[PDB]
Amino acid sequence: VTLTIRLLMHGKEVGSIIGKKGESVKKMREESGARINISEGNCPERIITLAGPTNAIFKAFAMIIDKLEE
Amino acid sequence: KNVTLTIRLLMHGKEVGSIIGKKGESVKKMREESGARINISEGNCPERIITLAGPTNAIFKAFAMIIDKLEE
DNA sequence: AACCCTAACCCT
Repeated sequence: VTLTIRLLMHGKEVGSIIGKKGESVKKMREESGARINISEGNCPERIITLAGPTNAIFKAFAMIIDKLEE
Repeated sequence: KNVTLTIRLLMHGKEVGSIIGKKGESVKKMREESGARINISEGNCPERIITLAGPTNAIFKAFAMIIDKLEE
């Protein structure tokens, strides 16, 4: 069973999730096995989609919250 | 390094339906058990926002309960 | 990698 979770993000939060050259979001894709989409735009209010089996969603979520805590 | 976070999740109304539960009993138990502040945007929408806030571990506990809810 | 920091990090 694959779940699809959408988070709402602020653009500052989003930058640290992508990281320099996308190296952070790269790491997250590889290590979580979640499909991660970050809405295209230099926009003030951004959507992060996480899709996959529960373990993948959980890994990806845990990594996002570690980024936001800094 | 913040010890409190706020996460928002974008949810369809049928999903919010199961998260709240009958007489709000599922979100009551999530609140009590996670220790997170859980806000569900009000009313009748089709497209609702769930805000989780509190200690990181509280966030993660609430989120798991949300997921556990959604996969049933 | 550098006298090579921070503030901003923008990828599928």
